[PDB]
Amino acid sequence: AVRPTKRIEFTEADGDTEGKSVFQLEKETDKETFKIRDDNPWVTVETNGAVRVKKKWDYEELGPEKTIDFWVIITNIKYTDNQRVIILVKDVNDEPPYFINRPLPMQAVVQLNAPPNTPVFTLQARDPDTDHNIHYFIVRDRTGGRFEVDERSGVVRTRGTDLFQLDMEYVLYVKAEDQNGKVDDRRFQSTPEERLSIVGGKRAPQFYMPSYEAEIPENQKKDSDIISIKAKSFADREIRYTLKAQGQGAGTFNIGPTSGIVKLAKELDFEDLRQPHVYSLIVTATEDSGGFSTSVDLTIRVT
Ligand SMILES: [Ca+2]
Ligand SMILES: [Ca+2]
Ligand SMILES: [Ca+2]
Ligand SMILES: [Zn+2]
Repeated sequence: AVRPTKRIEFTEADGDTEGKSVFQLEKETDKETFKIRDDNPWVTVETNGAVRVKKKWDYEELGPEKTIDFWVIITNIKYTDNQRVIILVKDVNDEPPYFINRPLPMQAVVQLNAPPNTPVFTLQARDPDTDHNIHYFIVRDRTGGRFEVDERSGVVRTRGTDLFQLDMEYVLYVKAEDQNGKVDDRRFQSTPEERLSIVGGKRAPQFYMPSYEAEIPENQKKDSDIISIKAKSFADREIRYTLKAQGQGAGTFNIGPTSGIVKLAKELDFEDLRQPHVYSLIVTATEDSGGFSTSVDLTIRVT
């Protein structure tokens, strides 16, 4: 038999303390013991009907309904009643913002004679709460006032009429704040401090990941697609992709020079001791509109 469902409201912050009791289910008789029907990540049920925080409540990790929804078995006349409990959980601003810029680290060029207020980069941050209010800031300026960032748009502009120097690195350290989420009476939730690299004139291409990793089983099909690798050109020149092995396994793999897709060019057999269980490869992105080239590591482990 079924008891009236218990429906109740809380902020995720009301569940900010492990083992804190948040409410108790009614007893029908005093002998009654309570057992949760299924282990729950968020709550424990005590034998007397008390409900406690298990893992700290987190609105961001709950599913679409944003509830902790569970059944409880109530044993004792000799009866075994069932009762459902639904805890509606309310969002509080409690998660820090993060940068969504890619690739990382943040990189850019600046033309040698950029007029003042030339837009050079756009900081882009998100924040997990429903209630965010993001502000962008330079925190370390190692450039002598050559750049500023718009507090709201994230746009990074040049200041001053002075020339910029070819192949010189202008470095800024930036961050975003969610000014709807305090840590104290002073400070707000923050991204990490990111280093923004601005080079005068031009610079080599950059990969979308600082290094690449793939794990495949030993029965992987020949010629099948393993992983996709992409580099960006700062002057939108054409990129040609190229691959090579550090030690063991030349020819085991190859890359489409335009797609940047890596395929398995040979059969894998763990019985064949000549074949390593870990491949160290180097992918190279060459600007084949003359000159600039960049490399990255590709590690492929086999199981
Ligand atoms: Ca949270
Ligand atoms: Ca939240
Ligand atoms: Ca936040
Ligand atoms: Zn939003």
